[PDB]
Amino acid sequence: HLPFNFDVCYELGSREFTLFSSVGSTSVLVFCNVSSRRLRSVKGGQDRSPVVFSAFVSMPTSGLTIEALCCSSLGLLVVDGVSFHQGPLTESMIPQDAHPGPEGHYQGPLLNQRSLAEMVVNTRGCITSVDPFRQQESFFDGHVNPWNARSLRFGHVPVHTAKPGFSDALCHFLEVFGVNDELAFFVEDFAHLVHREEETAWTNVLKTMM
Amino acid sequence: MTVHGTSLPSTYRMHKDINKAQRNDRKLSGNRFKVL
Amino acid sequence: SLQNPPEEQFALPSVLLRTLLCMAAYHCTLDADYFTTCQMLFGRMEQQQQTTPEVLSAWVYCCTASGRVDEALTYAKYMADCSAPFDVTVFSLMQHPSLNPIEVEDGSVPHSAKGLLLQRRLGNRLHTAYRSDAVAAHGMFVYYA
Amino acid sequence: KVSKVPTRSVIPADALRYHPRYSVPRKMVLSNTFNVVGENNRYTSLKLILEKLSGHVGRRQYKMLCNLEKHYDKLKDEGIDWHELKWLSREELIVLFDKVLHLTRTERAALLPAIEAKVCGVLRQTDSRHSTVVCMNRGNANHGWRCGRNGHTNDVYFEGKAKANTAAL
Amino acid sequence: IAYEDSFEYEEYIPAGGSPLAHHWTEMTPSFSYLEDEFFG
Amino acid sequence: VSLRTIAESLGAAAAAELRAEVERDTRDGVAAIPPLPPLGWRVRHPSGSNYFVMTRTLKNGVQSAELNNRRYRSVSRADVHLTVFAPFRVYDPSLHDPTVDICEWSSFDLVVQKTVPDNMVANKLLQPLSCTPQDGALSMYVCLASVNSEMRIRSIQLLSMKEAQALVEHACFGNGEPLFLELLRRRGRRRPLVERRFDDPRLRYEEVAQPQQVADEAAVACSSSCYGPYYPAFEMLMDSCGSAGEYSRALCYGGPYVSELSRELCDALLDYIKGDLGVSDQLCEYVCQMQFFLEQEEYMTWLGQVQHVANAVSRTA
Amino acid sequence: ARRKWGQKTWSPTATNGGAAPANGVSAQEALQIAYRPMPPSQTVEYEE
Amino acid sequence: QADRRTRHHMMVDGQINPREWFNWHPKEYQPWYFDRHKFLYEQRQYAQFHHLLCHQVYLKDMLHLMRYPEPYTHIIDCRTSTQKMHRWVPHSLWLPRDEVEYALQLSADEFLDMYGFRKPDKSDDVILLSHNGIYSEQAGWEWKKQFFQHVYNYRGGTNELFGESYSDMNVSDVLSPWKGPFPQSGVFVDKWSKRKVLTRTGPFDRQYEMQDFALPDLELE
Amino acid sequence: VSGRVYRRFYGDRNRVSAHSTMRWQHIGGWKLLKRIRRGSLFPHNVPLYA
Amino acid sequence: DKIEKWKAEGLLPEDY
Amino acid sequence: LPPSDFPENALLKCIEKEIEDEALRLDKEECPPPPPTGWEMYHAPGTSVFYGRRWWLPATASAETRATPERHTIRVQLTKRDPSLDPECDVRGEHFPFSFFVQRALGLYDQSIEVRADFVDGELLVDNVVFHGTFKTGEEVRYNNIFNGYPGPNLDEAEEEVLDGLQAWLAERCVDDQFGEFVGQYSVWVEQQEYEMWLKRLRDFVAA
Ligand SMILES: [Zn+2]
Repeated sequence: HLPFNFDVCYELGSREFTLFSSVGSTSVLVFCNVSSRRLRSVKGGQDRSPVVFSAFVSMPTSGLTIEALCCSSLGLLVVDGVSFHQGPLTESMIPQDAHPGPEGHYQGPLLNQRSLAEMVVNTRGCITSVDPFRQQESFFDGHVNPWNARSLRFGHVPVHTAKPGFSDALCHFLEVFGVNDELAFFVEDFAHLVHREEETAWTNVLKTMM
Repeated sequence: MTVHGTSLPSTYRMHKDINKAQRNDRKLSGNRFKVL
Repeated sequence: SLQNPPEEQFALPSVLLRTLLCMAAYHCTLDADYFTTCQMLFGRMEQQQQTTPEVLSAWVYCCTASGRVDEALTYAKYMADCSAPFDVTVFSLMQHPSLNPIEVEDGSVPHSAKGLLLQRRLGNRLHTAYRSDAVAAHGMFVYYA
Repeated sequence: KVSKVPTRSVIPADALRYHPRYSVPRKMVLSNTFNVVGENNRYTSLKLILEKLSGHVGRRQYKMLCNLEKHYDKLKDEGIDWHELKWLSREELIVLFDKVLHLTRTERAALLPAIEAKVCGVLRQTDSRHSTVVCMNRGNANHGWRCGRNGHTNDVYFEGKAKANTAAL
Repeated sequence: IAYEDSFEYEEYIPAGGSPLAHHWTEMTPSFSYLEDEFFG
Repeated sequence: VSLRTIAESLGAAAAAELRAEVERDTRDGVAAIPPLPPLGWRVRHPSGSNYFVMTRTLKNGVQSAELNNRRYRSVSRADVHLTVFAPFRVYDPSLHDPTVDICEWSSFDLVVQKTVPDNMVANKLLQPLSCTPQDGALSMYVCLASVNSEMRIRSIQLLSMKEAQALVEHACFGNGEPLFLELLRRRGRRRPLVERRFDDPRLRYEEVAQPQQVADEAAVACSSSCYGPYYPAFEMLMDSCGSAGEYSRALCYGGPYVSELSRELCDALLDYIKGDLGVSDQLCEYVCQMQFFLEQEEYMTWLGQVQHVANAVSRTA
Repeated sequence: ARRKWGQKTWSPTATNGGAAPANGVSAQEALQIAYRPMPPSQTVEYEE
Repeated sequence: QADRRTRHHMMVDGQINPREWFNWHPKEYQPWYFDRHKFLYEQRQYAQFHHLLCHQVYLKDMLHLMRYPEPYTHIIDCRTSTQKMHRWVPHSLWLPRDEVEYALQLSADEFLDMYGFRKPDKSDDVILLSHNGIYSEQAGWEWKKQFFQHVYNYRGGTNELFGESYSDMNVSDVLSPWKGPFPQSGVFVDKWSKRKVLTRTGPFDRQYEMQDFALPDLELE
Repeated sequence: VSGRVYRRFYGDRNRVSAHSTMRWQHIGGWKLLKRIRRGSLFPHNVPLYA
Repeated sequence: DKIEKWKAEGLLPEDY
Repeated sequence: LPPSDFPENALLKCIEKEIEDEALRLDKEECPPPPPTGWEMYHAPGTSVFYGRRWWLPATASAETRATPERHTIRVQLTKRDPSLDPECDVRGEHFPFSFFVQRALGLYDQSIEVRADFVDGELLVDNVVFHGTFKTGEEVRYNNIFNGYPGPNLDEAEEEVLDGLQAWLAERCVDDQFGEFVGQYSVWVEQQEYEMWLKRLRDFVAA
């Protein structure tokens, strides 16, 4: 299964794959960083990090570029944050090859209360220790160090959690550009494919070394 | 209902609702290692 | 003993904060060295209560009665840039360098209420065509006179 | 002689839980209505999980903005249970969320942490006769998404009671 | 020096572990850099 | 056809959310007044940003502070330059771990630098001063935190041009750090963002470009200093906004554990920052207020950008 | 000096009533307790 | 909008530490009846001013004084903002609410020079009007602070006679969610009671009760 | 040890069984331990409470 | 007045 | 220090008090702890990362004609902790993380095998084996990312065939629990020498 017009860009050795599209003058770009620790199952039932990615939809008619922090759960799609950037899709904005995008900008309000909904089911978040310097041993890693993760708002919880009637129209506004749950069902399945191909390559490299 | 204004089935239901947060919220998972 | 939500419990009325600073500003007329404690008082009222045009106009009168001529007008210019109207109650009390405002609201002075009403009405007049820094600077000229 | 206090190097975090007598709390058995799993008893685990997803969360009591309790009555007249909701696939949930439930994008975003974990709808024992505690452990497909621990085995709707007996319901 | 001849055993301060932050010896405010100007 | 009614539904909702947002903070026509900073502090907030910086210059040393000047009436040294970086990073750690009794944890950084003027006469060359940009450019990076409206120190770092020269040349045996050299290889400048001036009211109309003057006062002094080519490595070392500056300050010592220090040292360091340096709990309570107010200000600009995007889609579709 | 969590330095006793002599304290011993080493930049001293 | 989280440091107790320091103790407060539906000055927090409440003149009495006025029943409009008034209630005189505390201290001549009509005697009937009846109620307490024997109030004056939908726009001052209140910033009390006063049992949108003392009920078990 | 033996059935997971009260009083040793004095055997296979 | 400011700040750009 | 021109008599007299008691104490060692054989310890005086380096030659069979020398490198970052969460958050457990580079015969992250291990409670716990550069599989797999490079799965969840071959590869390289105690011992001496310089550098800054 695959969406209508989306090319996949994945090289072996890096835990990253990027999806690109272009309809008219607008271009929508989806980047994902597959976790090395552990990823959740597609069945869901039975450290178990969710598959969270980004969506950069650029529109030159508006003059802004929309960054959409998306989390794929059970093949479906939720969106945690929407921020706006100046100009079209420059190369520095995408977090490929461990250089981040624009930093020191407003991340955006909470569109949904998903992270607080994981607290009642006792699912462990990405923040395992409250000490920020304890998790700064593995710096420049979004999964192990949430205090410098762009996708996790650098550990900050915003003031405003947006209105349900308002945030429903924002989800429908992005789903016409190809950020629907059909895209997240492929990203959920391709992340399990990258996670196995990275592990069997790292193992067979380790076999010839010793 | 005359003196106190409530009934004992209605007393037990409101007693369980005035403290719902401090009764049970988490599972308290994890492991604690000795530091000394 | 009765605890409201803390956004409604710890919020004093603005007439009380106006009267508390106007008691302190009347004490600044008798002794100008009281301003250092009023600066520590306003440093806590700004962070605990709400920054209203009533509490800012009383603080201009607190800075005026201490003899601070620069920062009193500069606080009034900040209210004009924030589109905040100057309080006509403290404008009548700025042009009256007597009448400690606890016994003004009590009614201990039966006379001079026509004078109290005249300064409130010209303060209503001066705000219609000018800003808040022009109303406050008129009150500081009469107070020092 | 000065005897040492018996401690452990590795102790789980739930052992620090407080009891007013520093002892094990009482395990009171459930009511007689939970003896046979019927249509009145099927959706009481679905009732409580939708209550916790709409109430205040945490030590600061953050109110959940979306109310998921309005979708409880339209869930039970269909006959779909919380245990039946875990058996629904991804294709069957999109049919349920758009057509039947009419779940919005923010209400589906708050219910999905309860579905992605496969939380078992088993009424745990408490010190009271009226229990509002569900086992929040993640379920496994070998034991029917019942998490397989503390006797929650493949048909157990309530702790301390009998099985489902799905031939009747 | 042994434990039984120590200052901590003269009071009821324990030998090792967390310091008693609400004890009166820990609540004594210390200024050791100024005692050469006072008691000299 | 269906893309027009979706983009017009979002543009009508974003116009209604911004109308209902300004209606909440409006008090009888008057908009929400921002919280007042302490005396001498000039807050600069870039529009569309996650941070705001405030500056403070104590002439003739620390004896010109607020606490050292108040006395009872009716009965030279080098100047100190302060800079408080305050990002929007504030979170509650009692949700992830309920054993911690913390309602609010907000982090903000403080950079204090010193500069020798030509007016001091007493202590000219008795000892060569290492705080000067000519000699080492020593600066103290005190990372602070506001833990339930209470200022707690996280780390006290002492960084000079030597630590930027060591990390770029001989941090390893014969080379620098392979990651610190790589982060200096990718340093693209940010586009100029229009800053907003929420300064102290007494210094709001005195002089406007004074923190801009004092920023280039040390910048021309350190690039033309005894340490010449190591200033691009030092500016990224002193870069308080981003992950490359936090990793570069992590390569340095970072100071000792403050709770492992002596209690006489902890009270004297708190007496220096709050009492002598002027960075007090009045400022520490103000930073969390200014982090809250400018989050509200950036939410309205976020609501204006939802309306600006959604109206631009429907007029073309 | 710097302290460590869980490790304390044992120190000898002066053998004068402990830290606080419950039997009593003389004048010249309490004279040093009177003029306690406070920082004099923020300390006001007064006698009548 | 959009559910701004609050900066107050109220917190529910944990699941590990015991309940201690019971000279202060929060509990939930629920009164007998609802009072949000009523008039503003007959609610629970204004119960001490019940005898200070003015007598109610109704609509049909106001239409009777419109047709057949009396020479000493002074209808007085207590609306403050001149921009929100559009029509004239008959036989009315304008006395704004912000100036009542200074108007009643005037003499008989100075009231004429400052308002253009004669000051009413202390024995005649005074009837006050407003938009919803809030500015007329606050003026009625100032009219009863001075020794005026007959002070009356028409609740919902302008909005019922002229059929308008306006308000007196009382702000009812509530702290903004950046303004952190008193007991977090301060060393006014010791650290144990400071932690226990800031403790609340449940959500912080409802009302609570603070106990000044408590004894353990040894007779249950 | 000091254990208690009940007459009616109380299983480890649920109370549902195929025995009566007259059966289980002979299975779980309630009839046994009532009629024997000290110095005799008691089975380990029967459940002991408290 | 805020949308007028945001076009001067550049947060609401024109057509690219 | 007269109080008229120097108002910080509470701090400047306190810090010079603590310079001498950290010097007059006899528990400290002025000599560094002796490393194991072959290792040479470099440390920049300003930074908090000290490097170890040695040359090493493996055991190769007689079918192989030449044995290539290796390059072993140790990178230890000093542990940071937040005292602002104290006394509410618990005391963080002491451990000594370090990096172990292996290069066959010029940098640190090119054609290098990187092994991340933790020394905690007197034993070594290997966490990840990170690769940098193009390596041979079985094709060529390139790991050109140095920050977000793929570190491999954690070895609790890894296969047991790759576990027992790694421990034989580490015990042959002589990195074990006795080497990890020196990393714990040298980190104490490095943090003590950096603390004494931190007290001296702070005295120049405050008194200026
Ligand atoms: Zn279970």
